[PDB]
Amino acid sequence: YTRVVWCAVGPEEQKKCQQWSQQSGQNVTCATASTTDDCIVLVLKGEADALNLDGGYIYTAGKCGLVPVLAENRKSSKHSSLDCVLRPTEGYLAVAVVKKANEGLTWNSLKDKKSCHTAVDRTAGWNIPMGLIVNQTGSCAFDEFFSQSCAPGADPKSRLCALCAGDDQGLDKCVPNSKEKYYGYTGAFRCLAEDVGDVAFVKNDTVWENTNGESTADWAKNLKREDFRLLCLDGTRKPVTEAQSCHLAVAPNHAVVSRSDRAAHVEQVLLHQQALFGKNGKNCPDKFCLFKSETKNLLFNDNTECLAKLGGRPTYEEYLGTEYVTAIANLKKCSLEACAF
Ligand SMILES: *[C@@H]1O[C@H](CO)[C@@H](O[C@@H]2O[C@H](CO)[C@@H](O[C@H]3O[C@H](CO)[C@@H](O[C@@H]4O[C@H](CO)[C@@H](O)[C@H](O)[C@@H]4O)[C@H](O)[C@@H]3O)[C@H](O)[C@H]2NC(C)=O)[C@H](O)[C@H]1NC(C)=O
Ligand SMILES: *[C@@H]1O[C@H](CO)[C@@H](O[C@@H]2O[C@H](CO)[C@@H](O[C@@H]3O[C@H](CO)[C@@H](O)[C@H](O)[C@@H]3O)[C@H](O)[C@H]2NC(C)=O)[C@H](O)[C@H]1NC(C)=O
Ligand SMILES: *[C@@H]1O[C@H](CO)[C@@H](O)[C@H](O)[C@H]1NC(C)=O
Ligand SMILES: CC(=O)Nc1ccc(O)cc1
Ligand SMILES: [Fe+3]
Ligand SMILES: [Zn+2]
Ligand SMILES: [Zn+2]
Repeated sequence: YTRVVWCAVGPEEQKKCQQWSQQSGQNVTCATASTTDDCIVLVLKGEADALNLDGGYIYTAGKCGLVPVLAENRKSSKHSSLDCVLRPTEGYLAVAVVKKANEGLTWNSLKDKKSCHTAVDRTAGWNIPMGLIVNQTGSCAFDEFFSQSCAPGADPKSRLCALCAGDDQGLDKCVPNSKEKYYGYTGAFRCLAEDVGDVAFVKNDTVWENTNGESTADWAKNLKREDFRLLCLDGTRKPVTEAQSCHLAVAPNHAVVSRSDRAAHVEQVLLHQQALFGKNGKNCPDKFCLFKSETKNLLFNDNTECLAKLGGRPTYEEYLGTEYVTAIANLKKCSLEACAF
């Protein structure tokens, strides 16, 4: 009851959950699956209680009757006086990033280039940019737009998985979990930085956290913000400082989801868990920090200040917004009330 089973996606999230489990006195416990979808099925079955999902997955989960419980809240400084847990969520910016040196690459010349995506079905990495691209070409053949990609979760023998590298020994190529080298926000940005792809579809924060010494990871130590450009929809290129005027969309924050009938209890445990291991928590940075994992974004994004309560006890459609929800429905016509599982 006052015991929550968290669902970890892959081995590194499993290991981070184990630590949290150990530290919480097993007030929190762990289940592991190989993909986010499998984790969603565990929650549906009642074998896991919760996990923190990107908005594209919140849409999947929502059709299956899962609900948003609490949202990631970022360190942005309006609503000055208001406590993090009560502060409204601001959303993040979906951007398309390229190298400066790749001159004359703009939004209007992306066809046949090489792309890096966080994973199939994700907001900044997939739903937004592909939604736009299908919209613009009036075609559903989005698997033939780019010449090669790393899009975790696509068919390992498609050109959408050609740029993916798998793990330390080349296994698990293109799995939508952190064993894939180029998975997630930092994986997709690394794919661009290493010059495997021509463009990466990530969020604004990813560029900042992995350049100018902010990272220290070996592939990122020498990366410089000036060496990157954002692609705007008007066909221009701007410095990464112009994200407010050069983005593809504003995305709803990642949120914790649970089965409706478990929402209340998952909420109370987690609010208590962040008091202990959150940003200014009793036991962070002393014993354990929930929101840290050295730019790996394990379980939660590394930039999370706190998990915030959601205004208007919203449904999943209200949490995602009509704008975004219609964008997804239209894109999914290419592959009605439903639930995939
Ligand atoms: C696009 O994304 C980036 C990354 O999230 C946004 O840039 C961030 O803006 C924040 C304000 O909204 C900055 O907040 C504070 O960060 C720290 C807090 O201690 C302050 O000093 C920092 O010290 C740490 C050392 O650990 C460094 O990481 C920082 O470089 C900095 O020196 C800082 O003065 C500030 O009060 C945050 O620094 C900043 N992130 C970075 C890495 O520069 C950006 O706003 C966003 N833009 C849009 C359009 O949304
Ligand atoms: C790709 O193109 C599709 C088809 O045009 C886009 O879908 C459309 O998106 C707009 C923008 O939100 C919707 O407009 C809304 O119309 C409803 C009326 O049903 C109204 O209540 C709102 O005030 C708003 O004007 C529109 O409904 C929707 N069209 C439909 C029904 O399919 C889609 O947004 C495009 N994809 C991307 C990523 O932009
Ligand atoms: C877990 O058990 C109870 C229930 O909330 C609580 O009082 C206790 O502080 C928790 N312990 C930890 C370490 O989370
Ligand atoms: C469209 C949109 O983001 N709506 C929304 C976001 C957060 C929330 O707590 C309630 C509603
Ligand atoms: Fe996301
Ligand atoms: Zn905008
Ligand atoms: Zn409502």
